[PDB]
Amino acid sequence: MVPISPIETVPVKLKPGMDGPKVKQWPLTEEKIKALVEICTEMEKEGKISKIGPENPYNTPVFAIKKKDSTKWRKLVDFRELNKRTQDFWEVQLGIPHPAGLKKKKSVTVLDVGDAYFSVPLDEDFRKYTAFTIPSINNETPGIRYQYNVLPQGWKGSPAIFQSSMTKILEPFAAQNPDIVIIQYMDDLYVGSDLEIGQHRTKIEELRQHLLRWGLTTPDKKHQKEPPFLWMGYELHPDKWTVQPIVLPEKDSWTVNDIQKLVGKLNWASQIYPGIKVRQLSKLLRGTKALTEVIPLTEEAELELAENREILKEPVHGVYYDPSKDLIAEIQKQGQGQWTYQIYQEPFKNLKTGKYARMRGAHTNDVKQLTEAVQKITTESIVIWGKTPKFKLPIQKETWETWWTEYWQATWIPEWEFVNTPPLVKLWYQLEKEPIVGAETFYVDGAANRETKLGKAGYVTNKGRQKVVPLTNTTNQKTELQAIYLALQDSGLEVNIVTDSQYALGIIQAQPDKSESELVNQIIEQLIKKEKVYLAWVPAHKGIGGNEQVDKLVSA
Amino acid sequence: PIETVPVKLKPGMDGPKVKQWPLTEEKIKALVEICTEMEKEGKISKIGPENPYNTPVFAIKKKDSTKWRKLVDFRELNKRTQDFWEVQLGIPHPAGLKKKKSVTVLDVGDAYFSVPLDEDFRKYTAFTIPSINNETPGIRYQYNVLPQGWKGSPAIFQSSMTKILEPFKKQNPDIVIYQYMDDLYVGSDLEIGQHRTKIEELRQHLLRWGFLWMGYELHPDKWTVQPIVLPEKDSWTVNDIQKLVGKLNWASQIYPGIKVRQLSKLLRGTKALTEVIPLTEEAELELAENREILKEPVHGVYYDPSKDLIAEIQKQGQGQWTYQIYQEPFKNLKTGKYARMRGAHTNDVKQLTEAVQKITTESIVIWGKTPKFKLPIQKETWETWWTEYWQATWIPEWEFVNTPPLVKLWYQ
Ligand SMILES: Cc1cc(/C=C/C#N)cc(C)c1Oc1nc(NC2CCN(Cc3ccc(S(N)(=O)=O)cc3)CC2)nc2ccsc12
Ligand SMILES: [Mg+2]
Repeated sequence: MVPISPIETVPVKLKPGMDGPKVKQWPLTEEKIKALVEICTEMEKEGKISKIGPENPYNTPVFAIKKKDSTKWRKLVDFRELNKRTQDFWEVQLGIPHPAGLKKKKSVTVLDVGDAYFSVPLDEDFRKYTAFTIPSINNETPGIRYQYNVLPQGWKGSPAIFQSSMTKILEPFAAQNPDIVIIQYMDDLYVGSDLEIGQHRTKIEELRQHLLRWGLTTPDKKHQKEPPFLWMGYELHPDKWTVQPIVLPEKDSWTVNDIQKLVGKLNWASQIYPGIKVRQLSKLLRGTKALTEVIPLTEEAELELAENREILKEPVHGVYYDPSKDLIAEIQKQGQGQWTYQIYQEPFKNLKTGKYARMRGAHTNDVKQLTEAVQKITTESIVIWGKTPKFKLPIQKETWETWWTEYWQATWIPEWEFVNTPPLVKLWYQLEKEPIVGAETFYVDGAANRETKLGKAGYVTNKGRQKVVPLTNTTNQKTELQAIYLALQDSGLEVNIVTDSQYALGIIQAQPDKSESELVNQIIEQLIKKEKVYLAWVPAHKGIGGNEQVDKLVSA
Repeated sequence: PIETVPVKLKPGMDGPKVKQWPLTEEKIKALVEICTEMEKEGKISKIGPENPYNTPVFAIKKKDSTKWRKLVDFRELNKRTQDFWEVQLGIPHPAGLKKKKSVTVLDVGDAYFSVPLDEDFRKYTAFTIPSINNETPGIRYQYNVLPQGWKGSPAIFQSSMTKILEPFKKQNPDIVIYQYMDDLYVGSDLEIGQHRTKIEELRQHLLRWGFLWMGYELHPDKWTVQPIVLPEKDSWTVNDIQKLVGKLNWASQIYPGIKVRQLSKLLRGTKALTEVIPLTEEAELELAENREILKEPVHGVYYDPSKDLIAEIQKQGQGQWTYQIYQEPFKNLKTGKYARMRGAHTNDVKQLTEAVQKITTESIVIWGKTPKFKLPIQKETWETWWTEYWQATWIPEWEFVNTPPLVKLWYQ
């Protein structure tokens, strides 16, 4: 007998105050009981479970299940109640590697560690909570009662404790073999390296020698998968990676969940297929929870889905990461708040792709959206590669300089250069900092009656130009914007405008180029037509001329 | 110091479960080396999957330094840790620190590593060194000793600190020494010349009692509420008068007796914005009376140590930033203005991050606590970048301003 080290046991507790499960065993057929007795008998001789006396007051129901052609019975212990009462664990399997961050590996071996799983002992003081009972034939004897000595499959802590125990086991081997990489994927262990096949195979044999120290035997996975590996929805080829095939289904009738798995396939495909768009398909969902509701595709969603078929016509592949070369991210404006990007090191061979959609808001502009896209790509790139990429953006250096030096908020984009790929992001208007000499001065105001929704909007100017327009079904805020719109409409290319509307200032000072309010959009279109606009604010009802005169005109 | 002080969380509160944010490769490598040697020195230990808690960690470089420093963001654990009435029901904040001519700040956080942490509480200090691209599981640690940046560390260590100082303290009984978290604020009313020696003899005083060579020095003779000033002009345009009346209308929320009636009547009619308006002497008198009102302090402004301090910041352009500290609107306890933020003439966010740290430092000196910031920046931009320019060992709270305040013009 060769002495083997024990696997260090993880201490486990129930949630504070809670006790172990006490669930009654359901009645079974005689044939199922006979099946469960044989299964547990062999499990017992393998050390997985152990018979217990009648003092244990806990119980978890056990079942017997079959399969179609598999003509045997399966054991199943339903630990749902115990899982509700078990402490939380550090789930160390949260995020997976992204293939675009992986580096080429000449050779990769697959090891089966499924039987090493049962060498992981369960905390002695917790075993009592895993008790279960095989009912007896005809209920004429006491049921056979067992408890687990190993990590039960289906128990809350089993995946985290298993992977943590293997990682601790493998830690010295990985650290003293820096020229190999090891990761664990369910019952599979994958070992890659750039060594010639001779030295690689040696490292594998050394790994088996290392795992024997804990009594773990690791044969290579049966029925060797020849490349590519089907892993986490990807195809990992020796020099390329891509998602598994994306197949858009043909349909003349789509309901809201046919589109929601369409959105998921496209969202999945968008990490390598460039230019994928999903807004017009996603907008077709918002306010419904009944998934069988057939919704007609808009003409804009058929167009969008058609364009996605054209990008999905041919498989495309991403390259793996070369740390010796630069990391570059390039962004394009797509329209309707949508943006796409490619991350690459050499031209025309993308590591990955992606998309960004503008946040929900009343008003927005392209520069703010481009900035948000940059921050998202920055954060994703630090996750995948540990560094910020160099950016190529469709915005002139002079445009960005004007924006951030005048914007009321602090803002920042990391190292980037202009790429001349239309449509270019630009500033569509810029208000003046000082009043314009020789330009007509419009004093604007609007008012609406809260109960009747009747209102007025208008202006008076230093040249005696005047206007008041009556309005129905309106609010104070809308009439204040209307008044500004009228002044812009009726003035020459340069104009000074005086308002008391804090609401209108707050909108315009946010520098929107698009809005969900058609009135704001109309104001934006007027601002684009002007050469110079100075917008000045004054407090209301303080006797300021021009403003006091127009306030009288519009306040009934 | 073998006896650990028992520590608990607030009633009905679990430990922190804060996600670790992504780190660059060079910050990960720095944290690996730092934590490897901390583990060798017994300050931290590896932990298992039965610990589900987490507090974020990153790496910084302190002022004028190139050695990486580990910074733990204990903000969540701090608000979940029991209130600490140390050995007293409290230390009254030294109201004289903000009056000294010179205050040097000394990083004494390394002293915390001499005191072991309550073994039942260690699990709540769990943190994770992440790996790039999730290619290995994060390195999980917990603290065995008082960690830098934790609320309990200065409280539990203070009795040990009171005695380390008091030989120095009775030598120089007019030197005010104040402790906030990992930092010691040593203020002397003597000119810089022998202040540095007095800090250096404290610096060697401590090392004889079991450092970091480093100290940033402040001069709080400055710290007041900046006055509201009005323009002094010989010719006023309609636009000038309009801006003045708007500023005075805003000031009238703060000061009693501000009047704009006579100044408004100068704007009787519908005049071009650029037209010059001669001031009547009624308007001049009214303007003069407002000037006088704005010379006096604001009525009934008092610090209430039970309420939060609020700090607002405005970007004024050209590297200039204005800020106000208050607890109640229009009752400013302190206002200020900054210019020429070092090492960032082309980085708004770096400038804002440095402004936040300097305002927080001022707030520590004056009140002994950090303010809650209202930051003029989008959340996603701030969150992506502020750790890149952070140089302090504490971290305040902040919220984001998404609508442009009209009042930026009035602090202009
Ligand atoms: C090593 C490994 C394997 C898999 C597969 C699971 C399945 N099912 C998944 C991950 C995340 C792995 O983990 C790492 N993988 C890499 N790189 C990869 C390795 C695989 N190749 C593909 C390939 C290579 C060689 C052959 S071959 N010629 O041997 O047949 C066939 C296919 C692409 C890059 N890098 C790292 C770094 C730290 S972990 C880790
Ligand atoms: Mg009005």
